[PDB]
Amino acid sequence: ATGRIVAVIGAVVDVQFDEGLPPILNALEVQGRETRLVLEVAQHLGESTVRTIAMDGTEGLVRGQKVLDSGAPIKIPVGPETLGRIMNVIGEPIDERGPIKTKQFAPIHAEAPEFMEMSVEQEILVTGIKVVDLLAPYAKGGKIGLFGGAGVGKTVLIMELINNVAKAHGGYSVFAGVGERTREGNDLYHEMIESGVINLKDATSKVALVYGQMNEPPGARARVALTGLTVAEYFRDQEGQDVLLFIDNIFRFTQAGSEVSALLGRIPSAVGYQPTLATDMGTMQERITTTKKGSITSVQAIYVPADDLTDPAPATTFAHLDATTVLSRAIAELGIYPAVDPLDSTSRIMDPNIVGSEHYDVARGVQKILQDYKSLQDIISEEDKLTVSRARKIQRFLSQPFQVAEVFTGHMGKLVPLKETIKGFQQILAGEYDHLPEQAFYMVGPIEEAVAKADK
Amino acid sequence: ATGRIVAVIGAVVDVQFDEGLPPILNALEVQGRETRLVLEVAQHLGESTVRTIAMDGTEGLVRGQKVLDSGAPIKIPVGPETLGRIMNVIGEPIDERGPIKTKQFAPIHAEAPEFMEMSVEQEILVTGIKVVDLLAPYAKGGKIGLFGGAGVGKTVLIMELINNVAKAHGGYSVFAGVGERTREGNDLYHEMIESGVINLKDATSKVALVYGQMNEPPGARARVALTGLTVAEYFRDQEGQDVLLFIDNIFRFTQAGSEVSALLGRIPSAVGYQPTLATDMGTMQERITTTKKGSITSVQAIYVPADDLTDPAPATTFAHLDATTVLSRAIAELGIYPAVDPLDSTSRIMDPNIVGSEHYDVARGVQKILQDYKSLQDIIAILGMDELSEEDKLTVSRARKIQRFLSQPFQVAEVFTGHMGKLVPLKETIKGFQQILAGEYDHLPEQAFYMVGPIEEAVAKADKLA
Amino acid sequence: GAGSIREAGGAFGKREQAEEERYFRAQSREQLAAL
Amino acid sequence: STTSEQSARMTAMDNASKNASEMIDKLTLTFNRTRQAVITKELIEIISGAAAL
Amino acid sequence: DLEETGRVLSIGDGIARVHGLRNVQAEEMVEFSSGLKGMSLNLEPDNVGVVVFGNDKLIKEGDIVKRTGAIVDVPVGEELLGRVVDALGNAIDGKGPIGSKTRRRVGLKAPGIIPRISVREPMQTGIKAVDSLVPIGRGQRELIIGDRQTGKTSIAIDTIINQKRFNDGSDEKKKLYCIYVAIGQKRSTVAQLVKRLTDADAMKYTIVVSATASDAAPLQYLAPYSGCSMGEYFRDNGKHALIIYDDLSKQAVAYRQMSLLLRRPPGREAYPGDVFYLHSRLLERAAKMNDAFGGGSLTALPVIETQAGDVSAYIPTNVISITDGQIFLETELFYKGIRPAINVGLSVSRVGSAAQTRAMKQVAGTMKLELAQYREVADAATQQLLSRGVRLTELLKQGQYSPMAIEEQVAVIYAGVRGYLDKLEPSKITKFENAFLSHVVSQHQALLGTIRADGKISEQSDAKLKEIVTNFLAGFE
Ligand SMILES: Nc1ncnc2c1ncn2[C@@H]1O[C@H](COP(=O)(O)OP(=O)(O)OP(=O)(O)O)[C@@H](O)[C@H]1O
Ligand SMILES: Nc1ncnc2c1ncn2[C@@H]1O[C@H](COP(=O)(O)OP(=O)(O)O)[C@@H](O)[C@H]1O
Ligand SMILES: [Mg+2]
Ligand SMILES: [Mg+2]
Repeated sequence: ATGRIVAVIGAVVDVQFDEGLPPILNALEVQGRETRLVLEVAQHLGESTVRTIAMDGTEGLVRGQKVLDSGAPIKIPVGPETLGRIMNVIGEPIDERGPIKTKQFAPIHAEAPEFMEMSVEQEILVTGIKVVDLLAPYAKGGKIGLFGGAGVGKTVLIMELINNVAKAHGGYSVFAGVGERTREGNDLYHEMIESGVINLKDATSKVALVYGQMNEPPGARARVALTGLTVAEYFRDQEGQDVLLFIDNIFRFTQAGSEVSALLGRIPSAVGYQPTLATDMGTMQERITTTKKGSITSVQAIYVPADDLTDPAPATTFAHLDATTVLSRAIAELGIYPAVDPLDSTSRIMDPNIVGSEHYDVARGVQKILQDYKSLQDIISEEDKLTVSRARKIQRFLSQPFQVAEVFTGHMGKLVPLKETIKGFQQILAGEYDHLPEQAFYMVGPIEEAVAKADK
Repeated sequence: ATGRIVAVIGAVVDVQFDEGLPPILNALEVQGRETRLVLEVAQHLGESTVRTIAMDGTEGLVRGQKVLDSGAPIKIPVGPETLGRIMNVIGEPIDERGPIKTKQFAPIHAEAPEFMEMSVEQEILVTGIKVVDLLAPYAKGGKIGLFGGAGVGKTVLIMELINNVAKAHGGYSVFAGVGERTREGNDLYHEMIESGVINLKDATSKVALVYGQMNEPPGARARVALTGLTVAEYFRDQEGQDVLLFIDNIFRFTQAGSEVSALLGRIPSAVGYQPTLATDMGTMQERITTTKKGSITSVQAIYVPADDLTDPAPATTFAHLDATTVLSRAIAELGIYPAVDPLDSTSRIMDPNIVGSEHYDVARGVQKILQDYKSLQDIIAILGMDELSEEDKLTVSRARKIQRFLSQPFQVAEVFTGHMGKLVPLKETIKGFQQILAGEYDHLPEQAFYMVGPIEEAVAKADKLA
Repeated sequence: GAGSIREAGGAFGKREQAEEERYFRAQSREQLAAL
Repeated sequence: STTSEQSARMTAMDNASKNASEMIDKLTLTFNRTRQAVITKELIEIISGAAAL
Repeated sequence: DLEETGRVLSIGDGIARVHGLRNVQAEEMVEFSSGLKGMSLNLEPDNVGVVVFGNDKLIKEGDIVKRTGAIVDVPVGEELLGRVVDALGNAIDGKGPIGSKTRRRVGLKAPGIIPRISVREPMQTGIKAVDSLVPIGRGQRELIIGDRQTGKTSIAIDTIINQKRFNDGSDEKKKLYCIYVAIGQKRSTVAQLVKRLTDADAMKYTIVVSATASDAAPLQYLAPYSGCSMGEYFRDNGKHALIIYDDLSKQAVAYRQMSLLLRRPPGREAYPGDVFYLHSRLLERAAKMNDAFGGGSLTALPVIETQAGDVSAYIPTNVISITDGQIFLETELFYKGIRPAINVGLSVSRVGSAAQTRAMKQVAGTMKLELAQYREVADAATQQLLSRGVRLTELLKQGQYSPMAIEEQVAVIYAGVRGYLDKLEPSKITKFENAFLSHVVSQHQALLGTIRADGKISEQSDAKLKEIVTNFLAGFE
């Protein structure tokens, strides 16, 4: 069906169809434009008119300009041919490497899996990173809030997670740059190319990039997360994989939703947010889950406005987070990498009924010894020195060298299994290594490497 | 006059009359309903259409349904036959004891008494509660208002006032439950029966009961306070009696107005409240008054939303009361009950010519020492107790003793504390606070004044502790 | 927040003012008598 | 007497700093609540003024 | 046919303006051509406003709307027990259709003053802290209020699991049928909860009504009323039902969304004016009926999530003004390992104290007094109070998914309050407790049975308890 533009107000376009109105959330192609302009239907206004939000700039639009109904929501190419590419919210390649040649397209608007398709048991997603696996593990199919921004190695952690999940579990990754600065998007593209995660020559790329920049209208930045989620949903449902989905930033997803709702003329809720804040976040986050075919685990960079955790956007995001990973600069200044704060990172599955009694006991012992060490640092007896020594060793052992950094530091990349992590920290806690020096646990894999390094 | 429904939105019904548009405030009966559905006219919209507020649920209403004009406002039975009975917003008996066989009916909408009908006498009403009797004494024929947030003790206090004042009362009494718990109404009904105040076997009952509770639609919650007012007004004007009128909660009245102000098509005011908040509240509250034809002593519980005492509804109610008891959550969390804020409760008979210079001076000294302690709170909180002068330490000690002595065990609160309730006379209160102020108990531990009656029980508790 | 304690008023700012005035009325007395 | 006042003073200032930090946390919670409420109130005023046109 | 049929004029903001339906009633369920349903909210002279129970994506302008002729109702009956349904009563567990021959309006009013009687029977949660200090009776509304991840859902699930001992017995007046309403929760969380109940064999008497985070806001708004009607079916037929609303904060958020999309004046925190009535008309339907009306009850456990522990906010104070007491779950106590993290000084039960069993009263009066003294203290008498309070606090901790019979709670609280644990170091109390319980479960079933039958600790049974506690504490570490 073909309609015509009847109103252009900013990034809102009213289009009138003489026949066959398109359903809500459909994609409409504006005709006669140098570049592709997509409009997403949002309301049926009556008298055969629909209101739409624009996915690009609306300058140079004319009333009466023809618009073509596509008969589906925004469809993007899904498949392995998206790995190593960059696409925007409408599935167009923006890395100048030609068309993304897949065999199947998928709409970016789909429903969460039915109640009978949910995995009834929680389980751990093993990342091969010692501090994460031990103190704040990742649930397979859960949401992980990644706190901490610049100067703490967030990008190295993201690339290491991509690489570790590709190696261990055999699942690919998607990276949705919601509200991404173009400078940092270019930087990240090239950091991924250098560290081997993206490969421009062969078909062994591990991540698919989906960028919605900051200079795009609020609708594009609102739907880019669903685009990345659709790529990940293909990799889960059709390949039966354990996909990783990174969303940076999630607060920008909320802000784009707020701007879109304010443009559509809806009454703002509390603190200026969209009245549909919780349902926007819900219809997005409920698709990141474990089905009977695979799973999608989402690491989501969290920004807290005004450092107020009771703000509606963080407080609505926190209702969905199954884990929390806090990258601290104080830990990075201590040379410990990754800079994961071991006392501030939390996990909901850190529970003896899910991770086991042994894993839980080891993690609680590590946490208690670190708390004890900081309480002793406050003032600086007989065993206080023993706890100080063991906690120094625990701190040093939480650090670990990453594969994606081999071209910088030269060292090898360690993917520690979960059993080895539990065993190493168990042994350090039980006093099996009070003779080794504390510098023997720095930047090693399993504990065997610690004793082999103390042999030197 | 027969009209037809043209619009239904929540509790607001637009009804269209061809002949005989009914005046504002009339009652209209909807035709074809199992129970009685009454609509009160609120606006004439032109085009022979009126807007109305429904006294019950509007589910099942159809566009085109017939509506009859009664010709008068909502009329409730008034008389001695309402005593010991429970009636709803429109005067129907809701106690399954049959019809209320009065001889006269009154419209729940009437003009307030004139300026020349006012009374100026200000006798004191001793309640037996130490903090109220000392700092903000109630008055016979006055207007009492109990402010407080959620779960700070408004209902416990109003039931203690029913227990202390209404039991030994000479005249009649009316209790209007406005937007409160229905199980609380069941509790009050069966407690007044088991105490003999309501007598299901003869005409010896002394209390009327009106109830529109928090399950009722906003129209019933908006008019049930007016129904209770009407019963009390009959007992005042037409019998010269001394009436007690207990309202709980009066805030709900205001709140219900808000819920319909949106649907009546009015521009909202501050905090989303009806623009007519103060005028509606005044139109209701000026009927709750003493005249020279009879006296009404009114105890109203006033909910404070989100503990915000500057909210439009309580801030507007403040000007209608002769005595205000402001409960505090901070004081309640310290374990002091009743949680009356001594530096926020006032009265208009706290004047030496009314209460006596001794009472006045004791109350003023108590408030002064409490204010001094409140001033010291900051230095106490950060730098601790050791950095105060000896006079500052002495005033803090005395002020904490007075704080604990302001608490009191209630007879209605035994069931969840076990401690027997104490009823302290006025002279005992003045004497005990006078003695704590003079310094006659600077040796007793401050926990010996907590939850006692008179000062002799404080001395006995201090002995038992040692 | 350099004068935050005395710009907020309250007990800690009213005691600071009193202490300042005490000290400097003492010093103004022991400065005038030495003139 | 020294070593008794230099430790009592240390403990007193420790407790003072603890109480100050506790009050700071409470006041920060109150501040965040109040600023959110102020933003919402201004928004409601603007929306109510715009809906009257 | 513009009398039983309409055409959608417009759709957007979750509300469908429909032309026609001149015979539709207010609050009547209509049905769209795409299979979706809606409630006729606003009847206007020229159109009907319809609240859609689903996604607007399914409705286009010009779609045909038929009317069902029935005010919004849900199926009720015992055929719902063991099923997971959505907010409209449609099965979502894939076990076939609900074979219900009775329907009930979701918007019915609560019983008035006369049909009720004061709460007298105990609702056994199986949690020591609740059953001893915050007792709940059948017909009560007890609020579970707290921050995120403080254990509220765990308390509700422990209650549901605990009702298994009574639902297997032969005493019909002691059975309790549970309804769990999930409002805006993750769907994976509800699936894990349903499995947790199936493992404990607690689904055969449980109905789960699920309106999750990806469901339309009208569905999350409606789910509590559907669950409440399913429970009123038992309340009005002489049986006893418990109902958990998990949670009402998310229902308030969904209702605020629906209100702001209808352009209604926002109030405090942009909530509508009738956000109090929203919860009051719902929680008033949990009642205890007198014997002229059957004698059944409906107990409500509304959950409320606070932000940074602020219980002086708008919706928390609304629900506190509605219910019959609350159970404050604190984050400071949860992080310190005290679980359940019940703030025993702020948690209150106004009408449940008259429902406590006699033996639980016998031990819990002393326990409450002693914990209170411990709270006020924190010589040789004050250090004794500290010791007793620490021992009792350690005694109030409890695991997860393992609720206790009332007699075992009585025995443990007895050993605690009578003073037998005053020489045990606190870090061992928990251990002792388990051990002690195990002993009393295997060697002394008869004393537990007679305390259960009597409902009180006889002096014979008190002597037996003293003997058993002394003899066990002797041969303990
Ligand atoms: N009595 C307990 N003992 C040990 N662990 C507990 C206990 N209660 C709760 N937990 C743990 O706390 C975790 C989260 O608590 P829970 O989900 O039950 O409460 P909640 O307030 O409903 O959380 P949410 O914010 O998701 O709504 C549980 O997974 C459980 O592991
Ligand atoms: N005088 C009192 N003595 C002891 N406890 C009290 C007293 N007043 C209130 N409380 C406590 O505060 C709770 C709230 O009581 P209530 O008056 O019903 O609250 P509200 O202010 O909403 O009417 C009571 O259940 C009781 O636990
Ligand atoms: Mg009350
Ligand atoms: Mg929960």
